Amino acid sequence: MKFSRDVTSSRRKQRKAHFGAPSSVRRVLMSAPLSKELREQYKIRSLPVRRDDQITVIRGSNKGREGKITSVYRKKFLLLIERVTREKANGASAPVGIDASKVVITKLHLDKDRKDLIVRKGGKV
Amino acid sequence: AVSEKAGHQTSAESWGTGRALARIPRVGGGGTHRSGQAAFGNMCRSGRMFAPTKTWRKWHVKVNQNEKRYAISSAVAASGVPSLLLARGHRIEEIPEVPLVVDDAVQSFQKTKEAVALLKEIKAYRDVVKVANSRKLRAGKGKLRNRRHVQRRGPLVVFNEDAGIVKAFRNIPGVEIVNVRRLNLLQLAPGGHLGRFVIWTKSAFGLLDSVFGSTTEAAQLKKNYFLPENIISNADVTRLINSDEIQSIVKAAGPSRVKR
Amino acid sequence: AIHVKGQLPNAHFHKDWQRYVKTWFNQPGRKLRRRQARQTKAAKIAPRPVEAIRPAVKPPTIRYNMKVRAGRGFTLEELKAAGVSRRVASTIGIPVDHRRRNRSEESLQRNVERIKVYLAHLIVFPRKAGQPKKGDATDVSGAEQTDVAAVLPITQEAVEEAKPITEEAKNFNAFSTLSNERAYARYAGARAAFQKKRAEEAEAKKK
RNA sequence: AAACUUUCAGCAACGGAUCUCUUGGCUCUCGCAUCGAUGAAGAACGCAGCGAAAUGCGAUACGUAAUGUGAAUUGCAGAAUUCCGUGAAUCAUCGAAUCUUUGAACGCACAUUGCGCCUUUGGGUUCUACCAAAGGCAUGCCUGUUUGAGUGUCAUU
RNA sequence: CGAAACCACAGCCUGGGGAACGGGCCAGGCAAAAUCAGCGGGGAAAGAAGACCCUGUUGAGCUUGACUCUAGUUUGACAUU
RNA sequence: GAGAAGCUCAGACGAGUAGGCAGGCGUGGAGGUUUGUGACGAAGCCUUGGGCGUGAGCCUGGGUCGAACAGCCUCUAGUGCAGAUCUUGGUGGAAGUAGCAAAUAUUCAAAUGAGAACUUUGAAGACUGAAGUGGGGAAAGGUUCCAUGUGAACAGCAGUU
RNA sequence: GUAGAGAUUCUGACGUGCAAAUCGAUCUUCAAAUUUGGGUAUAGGGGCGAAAGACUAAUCGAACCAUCUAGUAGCUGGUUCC
RNA sequence: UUUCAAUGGCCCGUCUUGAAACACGGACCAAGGAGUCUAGCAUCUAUGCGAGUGUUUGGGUGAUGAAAACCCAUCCGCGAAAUGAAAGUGAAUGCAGGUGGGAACGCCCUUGUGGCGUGCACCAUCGACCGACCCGGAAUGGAAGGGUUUGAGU
RNA sequence: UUGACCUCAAAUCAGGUAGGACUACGCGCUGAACUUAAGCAUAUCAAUAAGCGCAGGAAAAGAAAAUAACCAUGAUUCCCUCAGUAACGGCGAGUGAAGCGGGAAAAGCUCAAAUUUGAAAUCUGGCAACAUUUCUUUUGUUGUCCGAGUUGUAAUUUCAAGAAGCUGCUUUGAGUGUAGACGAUCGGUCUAAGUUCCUUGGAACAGGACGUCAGAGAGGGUGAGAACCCCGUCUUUGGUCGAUUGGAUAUGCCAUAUAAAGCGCUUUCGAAGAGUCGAGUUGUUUGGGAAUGCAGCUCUAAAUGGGUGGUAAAUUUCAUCUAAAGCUAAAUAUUGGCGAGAGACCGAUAGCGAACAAGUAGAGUGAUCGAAAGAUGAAAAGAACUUUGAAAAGAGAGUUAAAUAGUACGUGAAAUUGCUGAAAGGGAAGCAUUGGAAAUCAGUCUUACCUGGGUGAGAUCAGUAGUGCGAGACUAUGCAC
Repeated sequence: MKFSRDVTSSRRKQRKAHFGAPSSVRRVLMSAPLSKELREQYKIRSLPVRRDDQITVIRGSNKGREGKITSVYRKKFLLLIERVTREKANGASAPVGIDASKVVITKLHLDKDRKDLIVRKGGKV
Repeated sequence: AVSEKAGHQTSAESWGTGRALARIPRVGGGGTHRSGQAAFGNMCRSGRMFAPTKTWRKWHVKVNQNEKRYAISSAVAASGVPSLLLARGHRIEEIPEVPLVVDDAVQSFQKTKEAVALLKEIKAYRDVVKVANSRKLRAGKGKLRNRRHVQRRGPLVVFNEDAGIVKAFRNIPGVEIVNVRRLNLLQLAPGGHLGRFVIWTKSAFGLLDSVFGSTTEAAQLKKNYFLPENIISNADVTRLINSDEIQSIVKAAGPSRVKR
Repeated sequence: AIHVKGQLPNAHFHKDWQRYVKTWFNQPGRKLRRRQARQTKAAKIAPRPVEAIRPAVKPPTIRYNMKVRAGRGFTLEELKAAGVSRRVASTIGIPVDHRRRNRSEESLQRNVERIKVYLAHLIVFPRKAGQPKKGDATDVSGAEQTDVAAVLPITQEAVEEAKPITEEAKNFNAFSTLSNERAYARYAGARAAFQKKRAEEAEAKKK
């Protein structure tokens, strides 16, 4: 149960904030859990998703599909992963968007900002 | 309440008779769907509702303090009756004793794990399981108004001193923790139905006499308050009727059923 | 039309009363706001008492002259008798009322004792720390915010439990005294006028 | 007997009721005090690679400076001048700036992008005319400054 | 290519009764699909909460020696003096 | 025992506008309760099947459907429609009916085109007959002006215009 | 008597019209108290009126717009389950 | 369920003495659509307390998480006294009275729709007391004595 | 002739200032009528609507020319009560305060009237210097000069007093740093827990099994009801800036800090607001009644004087206050603006007119008037390709869990319409009762208990009997086989 007077339990307000959040907020919103090995290594439960990230799908029809995040569609809260597509009528390939919470990261895209974020969150590198 | 100007933000006047139209006021002008349409009527689309709701309606109801104390005392006495708890729906079949009084070390609990373990040891966890199983989605439009989930009521833990018991028990579904000095009728008889399962601490149970007093001695925590007197001394009217003193003086038994 | 039992209607609702309706839905909010404000005031003025010392006065009507209530401020005569200057009274938290006056030694002494009790229980912090001047307290270490009325409350006049019956009480006729006093109070002016007119007429006849 | 009409049912139509939702409305409560001649509110005209509306912005124009986060925007692209990098974003924040014509609107007017005046600097032969740029020219009132008026009152010349 | 007015349901007559001239009620004359062009007897046809009359303790325009006032105008007093 | 608010026996009576009272059916929301129903299908809707109640109404079989809903004890209200020349919206008979008849008038051949009575070209016959159906302007309109394409909507017939 | 300006009669056509005042024939006047464009002034108990209570934006014996106003109605209509 | 056959059956609502009316509204269907809330008053009912009753004008637990529940003091509203315009005065002779009916109870009859003793509630009635009015009338006071009266009193 | 003073001008002189917008609340002016009185004129609506002027975060009011009549109270404001009362009112309809009492909050003061006269001690501006900053943006100090000012700027006084005096009493703000903190805080969080298995399902977030966390089972999202998938929720310290005497021995330590106040007895004085008070009349207003307040006009004051003490006048007392000058937070209001938390409210003809590019489209010359319109699907996967057709489109196909979801898209009623099937029909139809005809629907009883009884195996039952005292009951055990 929430107690803070600055915390709103209104469903209307919560939905408005979620569906109207800007790109910076949506980046934090689109977060994926780390694998078990990554959890031991970095002492971090989950991180926001990013491009060039190796993930495997846990839910949905494309379960057990390993791939690297090719793009992050924050406008639609979707992740476009490599080789995760479906055939259109004419034979072209249309990528299938996957929610961030439905995938688990198996290999981070390490950089200065990513390492600084991990250390800031209190995790081993 | 609805807006005070709802249905009035328009300039509509009746056109009278002779136009082969109802005498309801109509919107003037032209060039839009609204032109010529009726207004200001409770029977009219986009009009003013009949008897618009006002904010100065009597929302709050006053009850005499003596009547409130009577209801609270009745709720406490009802909670002390094991049959009423079962009737109200509390799973108290395996409870060791009613009223259930626990040691004062419960007031110093620090973890929900300890609270759950104590409930299991005193066999009061069945109510929590019942509440968890009964949790469902509300039927109707209350979901749209921040009332999505409904569930049953579990045990009511009454304490005297707060040393962590409130925080250790608050996350358990159905469990409500209250101080003994501020017993609430909404919790003691939820829904107007008597027989709420109450778990007392030793200090709270000991202070119950100070809180309520007796019929002849006033409570020290309520100024000049005495417990109500009942209009009947012995409520076992079946025993009184079948007692020897009455059966010795009554007439013949009489036929319960008579032949046609 | 009026055709039912009961008193005739007297409703004063012939104006636009609906636009001046005062609701009380902010009553718990106002109560909380006032409590928070006085808590903030107590914190900011600590360790000074929240409520200043007030005098004991008699209400001005026969309906209430048998009671004692709290006044606005102590009179100049009371402050002088208690040995407190009017300029220093405000600094040490003693209200000053220049309008009230002491017509009776009872009220004068009643308020003077209150000022003396307040002075005795008062701790005056030195203007410069560690340098107690005239009237300052050398033991300001144990200072805390206390209720003024908790040590100096307003007290009502006590009644006498019993006393022996006197012969003057036996011979006193209360109803006859009340009737005679009432008759005297209204006819005394007429009697005095009659005596003056009789004296003037007698002197004029003598002339 | 057909055709026709009527009633019902099954499918197909017309229509958008019912049901379920809702980034909306209404009401209550709590907190705060910040527009403008240093040019407000409002109006007009323009600004994006592809843009009429809404939002934002003003010829530095979906904006510049500065700060924060850290790989996107997305409909199509374009951009690898990108990622061990003080850097993408219609991101967030925001203490420096830009801020068109107007509008209390202020050179005079305005159903006119009309008619003027002053200073300085440059271009066309132009110490004076013309053109261009920059800075200015409203009224009432206040305190001071300067220049004045009065057969209003006063002195030695 | 393509409406509108109108539409309680509908529509063959006589007599009776009836809110005193019925398409429906009662008694009779009768009674056979689906349609075209005219027609003006009937539907007391349609339009328009009768404009005539009356009621309303409902108005408005106008008139006057109706009641109550008023702009203006005349006279006096006081001040300016 | 017979939800004592229960069980049992007997007698009499039954029109009803205006109106009064009582007991019930139905709708939205709230508290309590029902190891309540439900994606193995909730609500809603259709039904030429079934059952119950005097009735308001309720349960159910078969279809469609896709995400919530209900029984009981109380609380509560913007709670029940055939009318109001009621409101909004949709849709009928009239009806393929009234009608698309002022301004003298069109015809032939070719081209284009899927499609020609309305387009274009040529020929013929005509009209406005200089106070014009001619050539320009003021007010008003604002791109209707021109070229190239189109024939979804408009041009109450049609269209290649 | 033409243009222009009007509208006597047919009480013609039409009268869910081409048209919320039009069409045809006929008729009045046609060098002045003529007709008319643009600019301007007069604003509602007011304007203007060769005077009809006429005109004052299809509205005139007191225009239009918003508000008081959900004006009042002893009157008409309606007023929802057993 | 449909249809047939016999018999019966006028179009609903409304104003009205009277409607099928040649009286008005109604072409059809869906959704919406009209005795509500508030300040009072009167009767009745329920609840709590009771010569008292009313916590929420306000203050505290308060910070937690608290528009709630709970607690707390002085006033004040109504009632406990009425009467007169008012100045004023201000309710026990008695078992807080007598009479008649009267619930319930008790005692006797002797089975009668019974006799006796008290007697709640309520009504009727004769009195007593308080205030007002009218008296006698025994400067200021109206105490015993009264009345054919009067009050929304005891 | 000139200068000075006085008055009045001009300047695109130096530096400033006002307008306008917002009006929920606030301070005023002006000001109706509808309506009620069952008519209507006074009255009521209403000291309201409309119009006009003027502010702030609050405004206004405010420290008595106040109540009371008391054992007296004591600035203003607001709440309860006083009280639907006193009172006003064709005394009709109706209207209608105030003292006291309880509570919230409390805070006091400043000028003019004084001779400093042994020294205008006062203030603005220009110039220069030195400081300061929310800040190169802000705010001052010093020196000098010029102006203002003696037709009065400063100091002690404001009636509660105070001055002139008389005699003895005591002597005080600003710079640094630490520990504890306090606003913004944000280097940001140590901040907890399943996305294991089986079934259904397109998708598990559904059901079941095994678990986990909880100071976190509020809420939201994710392909269906998710505490443990994600954002979050709960709990909880700290890097930073600033207010940094806001406090402490704010220590540490600079000069703040030598003469201004302090009470005391005694006297002498004690300046106190003018077309103002007050009186008359008129108009308006009020509950204000021979005038409650305001305003116009006429008259016009006084010094123990003047105001008030709710019935006009005269006279004699008494009580209270000290007008005609000014400031002041708090408790109070807030349908405007900004931010936030909620709801027994409405669920697209509802709720604001506007859930959607709504004060938008559109109408009127104009003031103004002013709508309609939400939902495919989890994901466009938005139907490749073949064929017919000029084309629009159709038929095959294809995607999807679903095309009974194809953008004319959630489900998809009625009115109305087409096809098919059944039935009926001579100038209505519809309905009710009874039955025929045709069509259609349910009644599975002979389940189950039990008598007799053919084949069949089988740890064998009551009666006994042993195992908390009498006795009824029963679980278990050996005989009864």
